[PDB]
Amino acid sequence: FERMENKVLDMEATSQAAGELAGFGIENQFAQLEASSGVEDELAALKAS
Amino acid sequence: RTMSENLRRNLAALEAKISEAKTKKNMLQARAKAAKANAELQQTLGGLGTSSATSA
Amino acid sequence: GLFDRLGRVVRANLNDLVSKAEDPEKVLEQAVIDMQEDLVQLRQAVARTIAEEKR
Repeated sequence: FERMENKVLDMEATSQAAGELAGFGIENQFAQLEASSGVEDELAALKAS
Repeated sequence: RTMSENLRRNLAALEAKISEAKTKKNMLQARAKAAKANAELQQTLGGLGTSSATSA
Repeated sequence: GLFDRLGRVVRANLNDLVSKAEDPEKVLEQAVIDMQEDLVQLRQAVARTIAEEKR
């Protein structure tokens, strides 16, 4: 029975990939990266004052 | 920590899309009412035709 | 006849309904509490073994 519940673990693993069939992936989170690196750049430029 | 931070990406996306949709609501509504007035300005350029209709 | 092999798959339908309940721990607890009662005798048996060893 526990092993069947591990197949629910495989279902959640499927579900985290599933956004890609909906056209969501790393290309979305990549924006927050390009942004957050820019946030560190401007906070560094501020503290350089 | 790894999957939790991906939930922070997801939550950061929820608030971003929702908040941007709220500023779109303001911009679009304002632009729509404004456009009704600007359309009435085009119509007012057409008002010169409505006076022409008895200026003859 | 095929109906007997069908009997396994209709009991598997029941197994799907109970798997969908997803509260696995309860049997994990059952397993470990049963062994604890044995374990106190089991350590006793080890002790008896040592006791012959000591005597």
